[PDB]
Amino acid sequence: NAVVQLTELGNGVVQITMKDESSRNGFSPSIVEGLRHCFSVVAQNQQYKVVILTGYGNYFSSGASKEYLIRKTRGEVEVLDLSGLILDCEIPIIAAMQGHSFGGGLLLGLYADFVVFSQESVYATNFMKYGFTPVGATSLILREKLGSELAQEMIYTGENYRGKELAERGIPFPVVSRQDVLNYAQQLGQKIAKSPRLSLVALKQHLSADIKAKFPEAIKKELEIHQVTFNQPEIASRIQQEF
Amino acid sequence: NAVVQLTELGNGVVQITMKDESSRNGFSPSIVEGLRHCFSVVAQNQQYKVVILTGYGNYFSSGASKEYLIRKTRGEVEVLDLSGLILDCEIPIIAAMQGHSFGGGLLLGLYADFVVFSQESVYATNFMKYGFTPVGATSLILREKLGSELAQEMIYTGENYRGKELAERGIPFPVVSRQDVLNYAQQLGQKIAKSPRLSLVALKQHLSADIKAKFPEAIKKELEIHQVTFNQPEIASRIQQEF
Amino acid sequence: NAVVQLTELGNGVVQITMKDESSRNGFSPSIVEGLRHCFSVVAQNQQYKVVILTGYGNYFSSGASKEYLIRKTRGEVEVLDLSGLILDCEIPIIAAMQGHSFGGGLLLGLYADFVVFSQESVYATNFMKYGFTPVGATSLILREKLGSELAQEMIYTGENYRGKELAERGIPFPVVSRQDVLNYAQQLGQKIAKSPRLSLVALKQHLSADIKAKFPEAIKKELEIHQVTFNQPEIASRIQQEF
Repeated sequence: NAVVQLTELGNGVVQITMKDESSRNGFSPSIVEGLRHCFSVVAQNQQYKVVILTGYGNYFSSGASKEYLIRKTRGEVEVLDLSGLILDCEIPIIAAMQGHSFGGGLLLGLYADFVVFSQESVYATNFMKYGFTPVGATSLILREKLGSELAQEMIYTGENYRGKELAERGIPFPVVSRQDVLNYAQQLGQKIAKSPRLSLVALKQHLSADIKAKFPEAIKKELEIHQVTFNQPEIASRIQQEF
Repeated sequence: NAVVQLTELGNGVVQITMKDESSRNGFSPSIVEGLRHCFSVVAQNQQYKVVILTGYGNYFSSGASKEYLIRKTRGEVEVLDLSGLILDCEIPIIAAMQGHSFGGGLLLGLYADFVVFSQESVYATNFMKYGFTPVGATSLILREKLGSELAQEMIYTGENYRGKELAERGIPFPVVSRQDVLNYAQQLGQKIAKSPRLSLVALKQHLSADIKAKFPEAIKKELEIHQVTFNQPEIASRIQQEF
Repeated sequence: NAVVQLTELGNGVVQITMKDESSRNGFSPSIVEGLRHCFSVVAQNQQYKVVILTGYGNYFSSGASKEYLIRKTRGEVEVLDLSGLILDCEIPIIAAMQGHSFGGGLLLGLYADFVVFSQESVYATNFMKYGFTPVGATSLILREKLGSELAQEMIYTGENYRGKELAERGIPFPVVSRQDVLNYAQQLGQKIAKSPRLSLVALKQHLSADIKAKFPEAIKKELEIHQVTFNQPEIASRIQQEF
């Protein structure tokens, strides 16, 4: 079966589940194509009103693979950007992050309208751990959703934070036990799905307008800086040591 | 006596109390005219430095009446907007929300410079409960004052939140026992009233400038979307069932 | 010895310590010249990656002296502005506020990229206590870093808040025991210093861009209002009574 599956939960709530065990829900060709396909099925089905995006087991999304980053050091690829994919969805998305989220994987979840974290799992914007600056409008999104101070610490350090540590820090999102994350997202989705679809779509467009306006320039600015900081002598070795 | 009364608390602190029991401090002609009158008396009395706006009993403001909304479905009225009224006041306002606040009633309080919530009372931006989008620059104000995440949940769900639940959620305002709300507002007003009036007025103008700049466009945008989402087939029936 | 001293902590982390006991780390000529000198030494040493700015004993910075304010009432001076000095530093700064911070002294710390507060010490933007409006882009910075609601209360009241009270209020920064403040800042500095300097500088420039864009107009606007509110009949007497 496909590594990304769409299921119906009732009342217009649907669940898109990522299960690429081989990459631990990394940004693999299978995951990218599966997400694109599942979101296209959603766009086509006018009865759907809320999407819950979730992972499998211990992983929500581990983002770009270390093998991919190494390939990048030899200038062999370009930078993947899934923002368009998620941001194009016209109905509300809840990211039920029941497992770990790293790098673009944390951003993937934070692109959503609502986010649920697991107490026991680990979250990081770890670009700076490898020694280079973020991509994907990380600072725009993280500052908007997490608050400027938490965003800044996470981005500068690149460190791994448990959900429980983030909660203690005053993150504005629910942080619950791993076994409760998806259930929490589902209950919230059902509350939201009580509204007419037309109203949900209109409201989401209204609420997203300010960030969407700022997004293309943010992505561009971060890419330009990333190209400079990634292409420095010591980066290849730093990436080697994170294996 | 008038349903809206102004009393002096000393040192330039005044209290405007809404007590329209018949409408439960809804946006009745009596409440609108009483607020306009009390704020005009305030504008004229240069010795006043801080206004505390409060309700009576279990209600701060229940906003627009369900009978009014039904009338609206038959296109019989226009949309009331009290923002100009509150935002024109040149001295600081503290909304002592000792009781429930719904819809425009919660916005009325959130237009103020400082807000105090009751632990036991219920608060909602419930437009989406009836199935249509907000008016009154709800998303501008709620996102600015409550933070984007709480604002988003409240707006999308339209649900009733107890003050205690909001406090647990990390709302940036004081949430205290119902019997302590007005006393808390009064003590804060007295602290603020220690400054010269000229300084209070100058500071308030400075601090309010950014939001006031964004307000006319926000009100307009929300009205346009509200007109579309309100005038859909199923709305009349949804309103009927909220009685 | 000089009242402002730079020491190396290892791995590119340096500490700038203010110790003007005579003024309690006020904005004295010695402190201003010492800060300028220590930041110039930092700018010149490309091996440095993080600055920790701290005070001595019970004081981080007491800001402008009351004797200076009195001199100002007779129109005898101009307004000191250390923002340029701190904001010009191209590497990340952590303000380890182990002691009290007042007025410009609190702003001095809040200009930094990261801030650590002491539980037992007192913090105030106390301009309004003397009866006039702030300078130094206080409302821009405080609203951005502390959140709009806490910022507003602090600015309007001008009152002294213990670190513990701020923590209870949900300030987005660490608040720890006085004896732990500098150690906490040092550990954070060491985490940040793991990144290449080029990346730290590029990231800081990116993250600071939005506020830096708004800063010159904010400083100007606040100065203009301050000139009006400071030069009112009763201010001299209010300043006299704060001695």
